[PDB]
Amino acid sequence: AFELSAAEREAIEHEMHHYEDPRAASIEALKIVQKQRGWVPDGAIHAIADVLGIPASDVEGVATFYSQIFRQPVGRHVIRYCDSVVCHINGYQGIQAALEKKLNIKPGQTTFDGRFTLLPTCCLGNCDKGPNMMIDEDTHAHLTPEAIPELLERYK
Amino acid sequence: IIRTPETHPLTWRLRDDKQPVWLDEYRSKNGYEGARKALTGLSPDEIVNQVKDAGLKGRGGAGFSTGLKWSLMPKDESMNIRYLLCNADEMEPGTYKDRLLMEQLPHLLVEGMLISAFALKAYRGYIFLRGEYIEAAVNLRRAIAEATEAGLLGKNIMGTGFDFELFVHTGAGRYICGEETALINSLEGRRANPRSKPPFPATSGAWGKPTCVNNVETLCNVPAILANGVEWYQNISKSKDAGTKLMGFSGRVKNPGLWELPFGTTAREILEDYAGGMRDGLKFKAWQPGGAGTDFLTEAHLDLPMEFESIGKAGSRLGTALAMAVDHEINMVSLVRNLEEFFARESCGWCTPCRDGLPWSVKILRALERGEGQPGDIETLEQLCRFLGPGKTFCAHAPGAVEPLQSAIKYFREEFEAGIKQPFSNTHLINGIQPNLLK
Amino acid sequence: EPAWQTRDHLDDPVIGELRNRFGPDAFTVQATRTGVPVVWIKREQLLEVGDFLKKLPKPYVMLFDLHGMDERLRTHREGLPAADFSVFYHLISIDRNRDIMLKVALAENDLHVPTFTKLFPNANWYERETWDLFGITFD
Amino acid sequence: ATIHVDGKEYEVNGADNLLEACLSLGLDIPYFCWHPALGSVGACRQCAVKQYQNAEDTRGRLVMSCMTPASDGTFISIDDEEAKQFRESVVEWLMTNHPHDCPVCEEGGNCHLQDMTVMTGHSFRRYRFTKRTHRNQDLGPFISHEMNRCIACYRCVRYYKDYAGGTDLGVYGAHDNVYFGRPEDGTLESEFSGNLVEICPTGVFTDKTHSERYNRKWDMQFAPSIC
Amino acid sequence: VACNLCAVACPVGCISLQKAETKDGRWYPEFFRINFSRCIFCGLCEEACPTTAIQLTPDFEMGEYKRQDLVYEKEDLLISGPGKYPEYNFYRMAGMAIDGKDKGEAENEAKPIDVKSLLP
Amino acid sequence: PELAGIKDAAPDATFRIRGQKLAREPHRYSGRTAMRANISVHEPRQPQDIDTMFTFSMEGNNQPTAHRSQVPFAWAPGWNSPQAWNKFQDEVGGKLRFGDPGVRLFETSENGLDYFTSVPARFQPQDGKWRIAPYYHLFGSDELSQRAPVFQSRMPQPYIKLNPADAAKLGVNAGTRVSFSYDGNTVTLPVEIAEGLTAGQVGLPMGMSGIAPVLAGAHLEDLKEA
Ligand SMILES: Cc1cc2nc3c(=O)[nH]c(=O)nc-3n(C[C@H](O)[C@H](O)[C@H](O)COP(=O)(O)O)c2cc1C
Ligand code: SF4
Ligand code: SF4
Ligand code: SF4
Ligand code: SF4
Ligand code: SF4
Ligand code: FES
Ligand code: FES
Repeated sequence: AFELSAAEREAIEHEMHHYEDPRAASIEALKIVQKQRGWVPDGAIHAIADVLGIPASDVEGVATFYSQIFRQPVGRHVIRYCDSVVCHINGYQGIQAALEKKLNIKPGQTTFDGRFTLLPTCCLGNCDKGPNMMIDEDTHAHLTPEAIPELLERYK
Repeated sequence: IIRTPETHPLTWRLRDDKQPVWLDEYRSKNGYEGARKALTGLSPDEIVNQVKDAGLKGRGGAGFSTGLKWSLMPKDESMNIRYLLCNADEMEPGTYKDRLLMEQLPHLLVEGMLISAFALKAYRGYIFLRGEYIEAAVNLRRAIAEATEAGLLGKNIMGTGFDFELFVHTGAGRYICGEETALINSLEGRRANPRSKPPFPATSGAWGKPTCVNNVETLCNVPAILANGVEWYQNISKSKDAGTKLMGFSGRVKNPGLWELPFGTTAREILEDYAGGMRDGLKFKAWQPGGAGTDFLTEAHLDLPMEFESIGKAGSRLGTALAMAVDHEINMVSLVRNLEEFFARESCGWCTPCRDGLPWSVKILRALERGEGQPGDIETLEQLCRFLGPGKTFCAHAPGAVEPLQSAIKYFREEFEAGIKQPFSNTHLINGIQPNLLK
Repeated sequence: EPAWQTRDHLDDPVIGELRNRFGPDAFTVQATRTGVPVVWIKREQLLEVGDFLKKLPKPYVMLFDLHGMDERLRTHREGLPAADFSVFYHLISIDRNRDIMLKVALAENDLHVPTFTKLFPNANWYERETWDLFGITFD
Repeated sequence: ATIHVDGKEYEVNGADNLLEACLSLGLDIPYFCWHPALGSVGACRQCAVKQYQNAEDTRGRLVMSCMTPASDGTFISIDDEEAKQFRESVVEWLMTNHPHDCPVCEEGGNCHLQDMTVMTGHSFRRYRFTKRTHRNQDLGPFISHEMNRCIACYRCVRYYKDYAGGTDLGVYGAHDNVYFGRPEDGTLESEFSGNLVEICPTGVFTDKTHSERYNRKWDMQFAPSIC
Repeated sequence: VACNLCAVACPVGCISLQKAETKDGRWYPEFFRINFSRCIFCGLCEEACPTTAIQLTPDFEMGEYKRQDLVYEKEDLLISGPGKYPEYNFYRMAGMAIDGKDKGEAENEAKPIDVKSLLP
Repeated sequence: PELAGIKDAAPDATFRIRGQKLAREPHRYSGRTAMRANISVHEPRQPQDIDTMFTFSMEGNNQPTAHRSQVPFAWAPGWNSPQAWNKFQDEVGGKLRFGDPGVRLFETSENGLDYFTSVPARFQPQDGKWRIAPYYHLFGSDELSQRAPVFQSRMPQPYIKLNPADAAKLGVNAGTRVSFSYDGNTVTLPVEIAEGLTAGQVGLPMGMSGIAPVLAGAHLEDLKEA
């Protein structure tokens, strides 16, 4: 059971105002639902399909195509550590090891309380200040393994 | 390091406190004068001809000339619905130039999109921005709001009757969205499978309409051409590639950053005179000129100008001209394994060789990393490199994927040959069945 | 060139001898993997071709085989003469250590060939079997 | 139009692409993603031939024949060694993740993928790693789903959506985890969903009604009848 | 697995069988009959079997009083053990899910990755 | 004489391809000495087909280049899939080689009919009467298709379709059972609400259990809640 809120529907329709085809607002509609509810549940695909007038298979294919549209329940905070080449040169592996030691999880899954979830991510476009890590809205550069506990303690 | 407007057209108005320049400060530092000249004194065909004669090539990595791409637009007046897209995705690893360009000078990008939309007769413009550039999105939206507040965007721009609306479309985090036809597909809210050419996006792009996709940096050099003149732009450097370029070395160097240099600048000048060379106690081993999709080059190629044709004959691509340096401490098998893991997880899955041959190379490189390599693995990698080239795959993601692999095999074959420790074994013995002992 | 490669055997001296005796348009050379020159001979020239091969300096002394073939359902007959049926004659020259196949095309209604029993006495049972299993008359 | 295939002249229709023109002449080019009714999209990269600029050209270039128009005076080669090796490599790349399923698969003896694996002459496996797997969906009483056998040729989605007008079948996922099916388990809504069993070149979509009393194609007695 | 490869590989056509499926989803012969009055003991069915189910064994004493009794049904062919090939199991290699063997549990198979998973 | 074209639909039983009939089963048809061995070890006589040009055996022709239009199945060597129809066509995606089977009975007339002046009046919803709107189903309207056991799961439960205004007039909701009598046969069906239906009409699924397709356009009496 999934009911869209009034604010979500208003934002989705305002995004449909920006394009000449309502299908073009599918990515932003999924992002709006994800921003409001943490992720995109199974009924959200059908709700966006009925709002946009496009089939639910198209919305599901878009949601499963893109990496930042979550189709599984995540924690209240998302760690996104850059595993790309420049951060590998600058030692992202120590950062990943420190994150695995602190969270006591493997990458891809969530903690037992749903407080963090850990994700290897693409290049963040901050390679001159590598290694980099993206918490929910904040980018962090010049990472050291010792700074992981003092950086992760400010996100509850 | 001084930055005059005559030799640093893209970075001379940058602020020393790393703060963005808004509309009043931009107009103070010679802002929207090229847009005013273009909209009040030039026909759109004249602006396209000036961009073509200025030698402005693309900055996304392909290096195609902007004037030739703009000249592919149809001459029919019946199709007045036209789109201009700005590839602000910057999803290539090793690239951080568009982030600097939009996080601190958004009005330069807005003015360039305005000029290019007037030149292309484009009625709408979209900035396809990645979802990780939150600050760049905020700055671009504020700059757009200030531009329509001052009448620089919307209906009847500068009293000329030209209507242009600019939107910011934030992406959902996929590398293949940077491909121009795949960018068009993701703009339409579809899966970012790239399209085949012909037909080109100029003939029928976004929603079947004439559409031109250009990089952030190209639309940043456009106002400099339209303001300071064409003959000023051709006389920036004595090279076949006219104009400046955002170049810079990154990765375990003394000064990892980004600077604006004319074309023809040698790679050793960027590494030594700008990046300060390698860090303490690090021996330089290799470098990539244009990010993750470019071939590795050795220290012998460091005395080469950073032009498209110069790096092309060396066996690599100039790309985004943002070079990355690899020292002696890094194992090349591990680095190419990380690169191929990126390129195999960022496949779009449309076409067979990339989708089913990049993971095979990934697993081979994983085996070479752990010392579990078997004979025929390097031959398999070379076959994959020659069978994932241009034309064999549907788009250019897989040739750019296999370029570092073949370059590392060509220059550092002893590191790949050191991972082969086990004999080849594909079958296990089945009791009662004698195997066919092939020789 | 492996042993199974499709050869035309135009370098065989028997092909040159047949060309010098009967002319270049009297027969058609078929490229096969049989290892022998396969030569489609017109029906009216079959007896003189067999006599000419029997009177060679190193002659084809043995009729190795003689049998028919129903070619009505054969779809890949490119480069072959039009034939509802055909009769092949495999001859061996022991002195040359060579062998040649001669093929005679036959229409569906006109299923009769001149007999080979005068040149080779062992053609009798082969022609009896070809008549028995294909209906090809031997005059 | 006039084409030259392997040095032999052929007269074809210029409006067709190269793959359908060559298949109309009896030439055998392997192909997966192209269908005569669905058009060409150039996904599977199986139909590769070598095209030359003129008669006096030796290098050439690999092109997809399904996406190459059969223009007048077009010089190509199917039996070129490079094109044969690339087509064999495409079949091999498809074969790296394919399940060991032919005896217990309803498409055996009727399988386009089997026919093109044999046609390319690829019979030796040099891939020693793991193969990806997928869960299956319930598509209703008619179509049985087996996602492991997929080669990502996109024929099902193109037919069911662009041709049949259906809405509930689609492609999900990414790089090598592309999934073809419904977003959830349920009956395929289209009245023409049964043609997926002939559109799909593999054993992903199979006739479940036939799969109850299954027999192989060589064991059937057929007749030309009218529905 | 009732794949009918032995039946078609038989040049005499003396093997008849029908595929049936259990509830877990494994294939098996509903019936299996060999007409041993026709069989030439050529071993082509054993050669064509991809599961090593059908085997030709060292036993020559099969004389019968009635020719109808030379038609051996499945109850006369199925033995208690693996015969000449002791360890091969086709369903440990096949990709279909059966009882005791789910998806990704066969040889050289990875676990199925859902398209909804958070990893790229 | 109006059916004189059906002679040319297929050739007669004397039709041969180079003297041989057309095969019904493929070349590798298996088990010919064992499918009936449980009944008797003696092989039965092959069934003779005197009616048609086909034979109940492999002893026949199914070549893709055979001069015929009736093709029992597509198979070419190296093409065992449904893609062998490419081998059976002159050009792929076109017609069958040597023509498609079937012949049109009638040609287009030179002169047409006249305009039908019998223009009907508007639909008048009369109380007591109920116009039966036909609702056809692909799985359930054809009789023999209904007899197929696999269609029983695919076919839906029979729902009598009602307008929201008419359902409010009867007071019946969505899912409740109402009973109606036609030809002295009181049968009951559960109600599904059809908004697109026009008031004064009641929707009936045709071909189903008890609902004959002759009810299209037929009036209805005694629509009451059961
Ligand atoms: C896999 C792939 C990824 C790409 N990513 C980007 C990108 O992130 N940003 C970009 O400007 N161009 C990218 N490109 C290049 C575009 O296809 C296109 O050439 C460019 O965006 C616009 O051309 P321009 O340089 O003339 O402006 C990518 C190309 C490929 C094949
Ligand atoms: S090479 Fe093929 S599968 Fe890979 S990203 Fe491009 S179109 Fe997609
Ligand atoms: S789809 Fe084809 S290749 Fe795959 S298991 Fe089935 S018969 Fe074999
Ligand atoms: S399910 Fe079948 S038709 Fe669809 S992409 Fe896979 S192989 Fe092709
Ligand atoms: S051994 Fe007997 S049953 Fe087996 S293939 Fe030969 S004749 Fe047939
Ligand atoms: S005995 Fe072997 S070949 Fe015959 S049906 Fe069973 S598994 Fe197939
Ligand atoms: S490589 Fe990590 S930010 Fe670019
Ligand atoms: S058939 Fe041409 S690429 Fe698929």
